[PDB]
Amino acid sequence: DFEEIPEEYL
Amino acid sequence: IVEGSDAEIGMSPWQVMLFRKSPQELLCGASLISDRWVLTAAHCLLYPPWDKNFTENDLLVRIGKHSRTRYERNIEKISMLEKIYIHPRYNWRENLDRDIALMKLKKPVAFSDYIHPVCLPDRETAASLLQAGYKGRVTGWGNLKETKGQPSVLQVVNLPIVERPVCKDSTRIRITDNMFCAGYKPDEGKRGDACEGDSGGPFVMKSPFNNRWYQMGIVSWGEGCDRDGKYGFYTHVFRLKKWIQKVIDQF
Amino acid sequence: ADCGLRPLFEKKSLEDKTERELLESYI
Ligand SMILES: N=C(N)c1ccc([C@H]2[C@H]3C(=O)N(Cc4ccc5c(c4)OCO5)[C@H](C4CC4)[C@H]3[C@@H]3CCCN32)cc1
Repeated sequence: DFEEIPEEYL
Repeated sequence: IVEGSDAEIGMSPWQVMLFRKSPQELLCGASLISDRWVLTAAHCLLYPPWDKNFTENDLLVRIGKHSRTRYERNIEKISMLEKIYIHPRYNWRENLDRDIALMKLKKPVAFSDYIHPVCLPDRETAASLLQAGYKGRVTGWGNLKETKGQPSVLQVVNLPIVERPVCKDSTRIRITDNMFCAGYKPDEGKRGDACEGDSGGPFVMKSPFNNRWYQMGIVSWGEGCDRDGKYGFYTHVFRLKKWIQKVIDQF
Repeated sequence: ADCGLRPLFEKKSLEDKTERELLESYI
């Protein structure tokens, strides 16, 4: 469901 | 939120989304109380009967959001946790007494039109506003129904604080002075409640004396969602303010 | 300090669509 977030945050 | 409405843009700039990393999911609501501190419910982070015990690195806080699922490029800010502080007498065994936790962010978040901290009440704020019949406001990305289901954007509902005897008589759970309940009675005809995914989010009130928003409550527990004869229960922020101050002054 | 004053509402003297409901319940 959730749009993926910028990798920098994972 | 059940039977609430869409939030306006920038209506709740202290709103915080607790987001799980893997799997990427909504964990709870939460609130921004300064440029590095976020307040939520202890049960959002620690609940051993369900084997819940999230570490810092298990999640992210997302601030400035409106849409639930979208990555809001140039609007939201995503932050990493430095340290989680749960109330040392949070009573998950019995009744979620002292359902409160603090999260320190690794770096300060920049305030903006969409990101801004809410006030915490002092004794007189509490005394003045935490009155049966007085309405507060609850916000979250939680379910729209106890069992249409999930909102596209942040939901809002205003609810009256309920007399302590009514609160107590509505449940078999032992109610404490660290809790209050809010919601309409069946006789009042109107509806609204927090629900699954709204946990840890804020119950706010706008002081008519200085026109500022105060968070009096934290979405803590309830039985079902928006059931006739049942009320949402809220962690009483002012009552645990001593613990809050102690934490932030120490760390 | 700045707390509780929303950039898009109190700071600009705009009200949101239901804060009046709260105010009216404050006795
Ligand atoms: N407004 C509300 N109607 C409302 C309903 C439900 C919640 C929360 C919370 C909820 O009501 N419970 C159940 C519960 C409730 C009371 C308890 C418990 C357990 O143990 C001792 O006393 C949860 C437990 C982690 C503790 C938590 C759960 C998390 C997803 C949604 N639930 C939030 C709001």
